[PDB]
Amino acid sequence: NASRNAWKASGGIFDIPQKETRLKELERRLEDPSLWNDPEAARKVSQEAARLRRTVDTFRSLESDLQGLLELMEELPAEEREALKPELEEAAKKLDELYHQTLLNFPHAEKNAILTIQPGAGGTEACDWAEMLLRMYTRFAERQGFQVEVVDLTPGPEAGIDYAQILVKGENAYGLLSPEAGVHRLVRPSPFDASGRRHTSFAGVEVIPEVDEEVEVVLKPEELRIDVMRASGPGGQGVNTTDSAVRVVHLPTGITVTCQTTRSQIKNKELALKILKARLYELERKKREEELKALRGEVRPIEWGSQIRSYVLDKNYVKDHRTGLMRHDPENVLDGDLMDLIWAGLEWKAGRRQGTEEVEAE
Amino acid sequence: RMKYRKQQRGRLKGATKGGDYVAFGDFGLVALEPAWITAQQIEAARVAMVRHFRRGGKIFIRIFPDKPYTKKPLEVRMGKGKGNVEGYVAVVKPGRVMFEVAGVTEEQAMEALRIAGHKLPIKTKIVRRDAYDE
Amino acid sequence: MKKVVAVVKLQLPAGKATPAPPVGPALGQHGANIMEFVKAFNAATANMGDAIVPVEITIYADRSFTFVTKTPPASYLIRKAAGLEKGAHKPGREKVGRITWEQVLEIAKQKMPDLNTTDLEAAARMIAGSARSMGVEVVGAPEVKDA
RNA sequence: GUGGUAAAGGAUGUGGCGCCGCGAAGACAGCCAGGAGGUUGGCUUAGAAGCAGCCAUCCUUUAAAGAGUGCGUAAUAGCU
Ligand SMILES: [Mg+2]
Ligand SMILES: [Mg+2]
Ligand SMILES: [Mg+2]
Ligand SMILES: [Mg+2]
Ligand SMILES: [Mg+2]
Ligand SMILES: [Mg+2]
Ligand SMILES: [Mg+2]
Ligand SMILES: [Mg+2]
Ligand SMILES: [Mg+2]
Ligand SMILES: [Mg+2]
Ligand SMILES: [Mg+2]
Ligand SMILES: [Mg+2]
Ligand SMILES: [Mg+2]
Ligand SMILES: [Mg+2]
Ligand SMILES: [Mg+2]
Ligand SMILES: [Mg+2]
Ligand SMILES: [Mg+2]
Ligand SMILES: [Mg+2]
Ligand SMILES: [Mg+2]
Ligand SMILES: [Mg+2]
Ligand SMILES: [Mg+2]
Ligand SMILES: [Mg+2]
Ligand SMILES: [Mg+2]
Ligand SMILES: [Mg+2]
Ligand SMILES: [Mg+2]
Ligand SMILES: [Mg+2]
Ligand SMILES: [Mg+2]
Ligand SMILES: [Mg+2]
Ligand SMILES: [Mg+2]
Ligand SMILES: [Mg+2]
Ligand SMILES: [Mg+2]
Ligand SMILES: [Mg+2]
Ligand SMILES: [Mg+2]
Ligand SMILES: [Mg+2]
Ligand SMILES: [Mg+2]
Ligand SMILES: [Mg+2]
Ligand SMILES: [Mg+2]
Ligand SMILES: [Mg+2]
Ligand SMILES: [Mg+2]
Ligand SMILES: [Mg+2]
Ligand SMILES: [Mg+2]
Ligand SMILES: [Mg+2]
Ligand SMILES: [Mg+2]
Ligand SMILES: [Mg+2]
Ligand SMILES: [Mg+2]
Ligand SMILES: [Mg+2]
Repeated sequence: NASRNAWKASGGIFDIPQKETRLKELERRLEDPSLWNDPEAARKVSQEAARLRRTVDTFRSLESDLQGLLELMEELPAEEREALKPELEEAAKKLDELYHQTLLNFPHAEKNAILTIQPGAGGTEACDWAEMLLRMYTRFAERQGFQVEVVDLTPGPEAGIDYAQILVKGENAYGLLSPEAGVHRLVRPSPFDASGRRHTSFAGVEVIPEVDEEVEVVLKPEELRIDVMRASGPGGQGVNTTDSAVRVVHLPTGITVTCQTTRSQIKNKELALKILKARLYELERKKREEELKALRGEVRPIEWGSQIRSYVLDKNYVKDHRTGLMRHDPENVLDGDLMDLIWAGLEWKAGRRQGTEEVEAE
Repeated sequence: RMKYRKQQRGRLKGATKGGDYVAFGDFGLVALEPAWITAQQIEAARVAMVRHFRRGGKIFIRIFPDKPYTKKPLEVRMGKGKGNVEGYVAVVKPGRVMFEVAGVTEEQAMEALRIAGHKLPIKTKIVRRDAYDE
Repeated sequence: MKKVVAVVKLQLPAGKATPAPPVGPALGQHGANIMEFVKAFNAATANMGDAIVPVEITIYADRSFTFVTKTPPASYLIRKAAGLEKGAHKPGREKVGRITWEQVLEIAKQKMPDLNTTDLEAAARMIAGSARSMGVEVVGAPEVKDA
């Protein structure tokens, strides 16, 4: 375990120098009264000042755990060496605190997620893999200790799955699956090829939380404006001196509907409203899906030029391309061994990527 | 609820049985004037009362709406109103005890029981509990 | 024969601290010669142990301060018993710990070298009373006696 | 200019009856002095010092001063 220890120390270490200097600029800032007489200003001041709580304790606590262990650890099979080992068992649940502080920082990491597998380049073979990944991610959820609700499944032509979708019930289901989007490369002799040669195939994967609605809130009076007016066409003297035309304009969007079918202003206002609803509902509905089209913008590559992590069963080895990391047990990987992988590699990269972007050019 | 259907209006003659005395609670609210009090009106006062003393004592509701409220959809004369538009109401005649509060201080009962009076279509009055019993 | 300027109350660890806020703000926006200032602090906490000492600071006309160290607050003494670092969320329904009206006494004697209260008998209700409105009750036996 | 024709609801309009408490051992008002100590009540909160929100009922100097009325500061002190 000496390996993952120095690793967690390395994570906390680069935090040190950066937040080291970042703290010193901020602290002498919080000294002046002129700084505080700017209320909203010294708010975000005390915010960064706050971040120095999670910064300090990690470095301090972890720094001392490295050294102390190193000493009474090197050599002994019985006495004081096994005395020092379970002192780091509590330090192992303190490694726990560290990891939780690196993952939980997603928009909706904490809530359950929704995974979807959709095959790609590779034909009948490509979809055979889609199902392999289905069981893969499914099987992982069982071990993570999570309930899997399969929302939709659709077997393909020969091999079985043109598409599939799942609901990983639990907590941090999203934060955990989050770094599993993108395509996946799969090399092997094709169980469908009459010659059996090596064939690359590609499946797609995506992931998402869950949310609410907004409909009726809009029909609130003060937002729209209703005009009356004489109708048009037939009515005789009735249509003349009887205004039964109605037009509800939805001021917030300008969108409007007008109606003058019946002879009743009340029955016409009733109708217009009932149609403005449906129109206004579709607009707001699109806007919802239009936000998910900007979540397609978060990542939405093609289908086989691009990859994320290769799985070759020939030479036995998976390879997350995002991290350079490797392995040689695609069998185990295609079963659930993801914690270690996702944890470090995926979280690290994902978080450090967007994080360093945000604090350097975003 | 169950009963049956729609019910005639009937008048609100003198507040004879229209009334009572404070049953439970430290204080209460009495009707000075006859009226039909709607379901909505009731709940309005209730939720008001609670909202005032959050996590508070106990509010009793001595009145209860069981008269069906008929009404016509903007038409003329065939049949009796499909009614029930405001839904239901309670016959409150001068004297009746409508709400009992308990487990709070005067300044709380007074205030809350007053705020409630603002939701009711009627002139009202808040009583201590004298002693007059039976 | 002593020029003062402004009283400023701070709570801190005895013999352990740094500028760090809200201490930074106070003596930071009002100046600090913490060289010789924190030199009288280390001796005033040389043989002295740790706690939540409320040192009643009072800036001087030379922009200094009156660093009169005082006995750590009642909440401090109480959690010296239950081994905590806090107090009950809601003094009433919940009760984190239950102590002795005996222990209160010898820890209350620690409090009288600064407190104004005359006798330790009146200093029994004060410390018990602080423990009252902080989420912890007690037990006693002698009390009044009388006829 | 009520009378000479409106409702919830409001207010130190004015008159009359009634109950309660204070005061010549000095009341109400105004006005001079303190108005305090552990305390900075406990809990949350970036912060939460009688004084955001949550929980609540100590004693001491005294003739007197609330774990607190309202303002106010980022939080104080402040004035009350
Ligand atoms: Mg250590
Ligand atoms: Mg050593
Ligand atoms: Mg052993
Ligand atoms: Mg051990
Ligand atoms: Mg980690
Ligand atoms: Mg379902
Ligand atoms: Mg087909
Ligand atoms: Mg099939
Ligand atoms: Mg074949
Ligand atoms: Mg073939
Ligand atoms: Mg063959
Ligand atoms: Mg509205
Ligand atoms: Mg025409
Ligand atoms: Mg015609
Ligand atoms: Mg015609
Ligand atoms: Mg007409
Ligand atoms: Mg007309
Ligand atoms: Mg027409
Ligand atoms: Mg028509
Ligand atoms: Mg929009
Ligand atoms: Mg392609
Ligand atoms: Mg296995
Ligand atoms: Mg009605
Ligand atoms: Mg007609
Ligand atoms: Mg009672
Ligand atoms: Mg009472
Ligand atoms: Mg009202
Ligand atoms: Mg009313
Ligand atoms: Mg009234
Ligand atoms: Mg009776
Ligand atoms: Mg010295
Ligand atoms: Mg000065
Ligand atoms: Mg007139
Ligand atoms: Mg009136
Ligand atoms: Mg009035
Ligand atoms: Mg008056
Ligand atoms: Mg006197
Ligand atoms: Mg004071
Ligand atoms: Mg304090
Ligand atoms: Mg605090
Ligand atoms: Mg104060
Ligand atoms: Mg404040
Ligand atoms: Mg008692
Ligand atoms: Mg000032
Ligand atoms: Mg502050
Ligand atoms: Mg003050």
